[PDB]
Amino acid sequence: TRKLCSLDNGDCDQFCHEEQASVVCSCARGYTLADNGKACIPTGPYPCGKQTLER
Amino acid sequence: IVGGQECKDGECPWQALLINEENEGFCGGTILSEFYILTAAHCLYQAKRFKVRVGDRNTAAEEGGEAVHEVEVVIKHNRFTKETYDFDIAVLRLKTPITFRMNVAPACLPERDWAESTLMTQKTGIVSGFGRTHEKGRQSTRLKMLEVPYVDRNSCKLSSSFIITQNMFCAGYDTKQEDACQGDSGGPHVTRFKDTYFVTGIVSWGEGCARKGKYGIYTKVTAFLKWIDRSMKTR
Ligand SMILES: CC(=N)N1CC[C@H](Oc2ccc([C@H](Cc3ccc4ccc(C(=N)N)cc4c3)C(=O)O)cc2)C1
Ligand SMILES: [Ca+2]
Repeated sequence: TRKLCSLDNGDCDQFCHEEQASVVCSCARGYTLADNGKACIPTGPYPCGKQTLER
Repeated sequence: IVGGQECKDGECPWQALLINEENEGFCGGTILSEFYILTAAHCLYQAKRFKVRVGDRNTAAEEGGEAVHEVEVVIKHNRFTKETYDFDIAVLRLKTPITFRMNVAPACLPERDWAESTLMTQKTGIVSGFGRTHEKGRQSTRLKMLEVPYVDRNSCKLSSSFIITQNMFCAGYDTKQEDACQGDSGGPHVTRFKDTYFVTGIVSWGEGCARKGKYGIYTKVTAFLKWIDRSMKTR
């Protein structure tokens, strides 16, 4: 047993969409999915939704 | 914004201001891409013609960073019923691309499922805009942002003296005198999830501002994402 985009959003950085019994993460346009199938990596210098400050 | 906190450097990079002919910012908007700005349908009536300014953090001085762009196409939701304020949403396509920089960045669009749940399940969202700071008071000049908690559908209905439809949602304080106000129409109600900011609604209307007993209401972006991508392709 494994399931639940609930638990802790299935450790997706962004979109969690449970398929069959697998969490399955996805990213917003402008983010590439990191090989670990959980994290979302910015593709461009100013990705959406990130605060453009002295970060 | 009545009783907000200030958008510090780079803190609210998606805030667009819609300025009329005499440079009077009559509404706000949310940057979505290099060409498309999201705003709320009725604002299109407050000027014969307008332009969108991004990068603007303070209305008064031209400290650089501010960049105006002309609108090419205005795609409005054809079902906006002015007397209910239902379907209050419109997409503006700008003529010249917005150049991103510190204080200039698109907010992220979510997806209908994971938006409903997760984003509307969060207890709080953020709202901001160059709009009235007190009701019967001046607009803002400094970009104010305010944390507005999500309010459940039934209480929202029970408080508002006008029918709230499933294209609207309430967020605001019952008694705490803090809330979005006149002149924040079209502005972002964004929700933060793990440092990423997702657009969940746009400032529509509300009975006055910070009014004891009522809440500010926003158009539910979750019901329109498909319509948004329609117009972003152009339809
Ligand atoms: C006519 C009709 N049948 N209606 C159905 C609902 C709709 O709601 C409105 C629209 C504009 C106003 C403005 C004021 C007005 C306009 C915009 C606002 C935006 C945000 C908030 C807020 N509290 N978060 C308040 C606003 C109040 C007026 O001049 O009176 C007040 C209420 C009217
Ligand atoms: Ca300025």
